[PDB]
Amino acid sequence: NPSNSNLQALREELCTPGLDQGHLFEGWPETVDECNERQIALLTDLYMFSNMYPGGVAQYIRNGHELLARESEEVDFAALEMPPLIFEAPSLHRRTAERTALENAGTAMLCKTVFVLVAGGLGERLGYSSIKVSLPVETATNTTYLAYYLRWAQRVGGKEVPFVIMTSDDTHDRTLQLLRELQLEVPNLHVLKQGQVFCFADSAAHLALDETGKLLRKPHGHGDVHSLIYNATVKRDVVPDSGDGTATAQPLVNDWLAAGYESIVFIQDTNAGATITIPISLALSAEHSLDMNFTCIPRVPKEPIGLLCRTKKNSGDPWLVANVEYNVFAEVSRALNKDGGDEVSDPTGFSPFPGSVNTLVFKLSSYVDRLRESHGIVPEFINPKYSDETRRSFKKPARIESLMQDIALLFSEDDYRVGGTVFERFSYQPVKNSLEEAAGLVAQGNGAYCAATGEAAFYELQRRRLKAIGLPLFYSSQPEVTVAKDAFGVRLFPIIVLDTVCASSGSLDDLARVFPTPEKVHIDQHSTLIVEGRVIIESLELYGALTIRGPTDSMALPHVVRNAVVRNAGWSVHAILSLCAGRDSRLSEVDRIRGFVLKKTAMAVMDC
Ligand SMILES: O=c1ccn([C@@H]2O[C@H](COP(=O)(O)OP(=O)(O)O[C@H]3O[C@H](CO)[C@@H](O)[C@H](O)[C@H]3O)[C@@H](O)[C@H]2O)c(=O)[nH]1
Repeated sequence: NPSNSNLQALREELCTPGLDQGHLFEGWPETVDECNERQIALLTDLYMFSNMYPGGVAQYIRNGHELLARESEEVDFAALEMPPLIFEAPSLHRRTAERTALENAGTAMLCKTVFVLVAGGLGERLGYSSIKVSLPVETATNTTYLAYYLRWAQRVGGKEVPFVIMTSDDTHDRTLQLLRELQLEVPNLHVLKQGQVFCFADSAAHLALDETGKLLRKPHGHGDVHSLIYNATVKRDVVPDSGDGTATAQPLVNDWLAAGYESIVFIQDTNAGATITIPISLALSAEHSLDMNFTCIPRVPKEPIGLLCRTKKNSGDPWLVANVEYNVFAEVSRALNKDGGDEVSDPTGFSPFPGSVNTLVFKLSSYVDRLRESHGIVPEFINPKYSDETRRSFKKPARIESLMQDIALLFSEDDYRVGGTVFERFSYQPVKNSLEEAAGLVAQGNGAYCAATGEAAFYELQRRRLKAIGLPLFYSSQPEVTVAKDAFGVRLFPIIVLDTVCASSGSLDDLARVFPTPEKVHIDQHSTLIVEGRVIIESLELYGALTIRGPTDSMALPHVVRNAVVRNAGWSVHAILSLCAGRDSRLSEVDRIRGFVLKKTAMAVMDC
């Protein structure tokens, strides 16, 4: 496609005033026909950047200039208030009539929901060299986040549930490898890889080169999903899929709407609470006719999560319900000395506005309308990392970024209802920080949000849900293992893990189908109970570790467990000692990032 004439034209265009990329061509011959392979390759990289970015490298440089201009200024909002449409979600551990009605409504709507997972990000910050969706949700069964999300979606929306995964050059191959290794067969899964974008060596938007004289590339952010969704097409067989000149053959959102789907949900890579959040949010979206629903928790003022606010950036601008990122809100709080009030905004211990968890719930029709109008394009930003305190020198080359929640900026208050649902903080269980960062954050009285806290929170969530339906679990709240040089402790036991065949959607009703007489099931605080397949447990006395396996098919007749008594050594947990020799280390980085290992000393199995 790119001829030598067009490559020379682009080179001349990029050397013009306002673009000033002549440093890319130092010592090069005048003509393209006289240039060698590495130069042709660099011009071709510049030329075909236009395929993945609107307007190509020249428009990328102009946008960079606009964004670095905007970033040099102190951000100001004309008006910043509580969103009009805020709704308080009921407790996930209380089986109230409202909770039952919302869970059942949400579970019904999950049959008509599209799921999107943003998994383009690296997790090297954790000390984990592999992809984040490969992390286990818990080490009792070692179920990956990828498997957890896909199996839950296929359980609530059938085998042919529409599922989208955004990948990157860093995660794509390994994501597909994991799908193969887990032997996960998802007929309507679409894996869309986001393209990296060029970087700016300086504040004048001069394109950066790497160590080998090639154009440095960096992620454009999780805002890439919408455009990736907008340009996505599908083709099957014996179906009316006309190849339009836009692309062959049919737009993917067209196939969704034609199939009868009514909602779309966006989730992130390492937050299991989404399976508890999504159904309630969906029900509340239907009850209050929300076009877009932000999943929110009460925010502590020192928290690396954004805040959902009603905003007007300029005095003439209309009201916009949108997310303000943590850094921007810190800068805004430092300013506005005479903003109106007596004392600092903290009368309850939490930020005035709720914290956005970035589990987004859209009405599919409204989402498609705004996606078609915007082509998936969302407002961009840039946030360079400077070396000196004031000197405008970049420590690392910078890149334009985007946020997938910023699509809310395309939703006018006149035509659309945009709101937020506030859940308990315990429902937000991400794995974002390493053990060192977690110890540092705990020293300041903040949330760890590490692998050990994520696994412990998963076990506690299962225990709280089961107690909500009357399972009499008596256990201590004292930690059983200290991690990160005795900085903080977590507890894991009792461990109770039910698979998607057993627990179905994970609703309280579905859990009550597994324990129809919960007063006759006595699980000791040190016990482990793994349940796989179609199992019903009527009566059980468990002192140790037990795996109950049932039929892998959901509609198969269930294995019923009555009057069972199991006693064995069961499992323990111990911390990873600093004095570990490291030779014959069966200790992987999965063990090392949580700071403990489970000893599976004994385990009973009931099959059939
Ligand atoms: O180019 C990118 C960058 C990120 N991600 C994914 O985006 C998600 C979130 O990235 P992460 O670095 O964990 O979070 P932030 O982008 O820093 O913060 C987001 O998530 C917070 C909740 O964890 C919210 O409070 C913020 O508003 C929201 O921007 C993860 O699943 C990443 O894999 C991509 O897929 N591609």
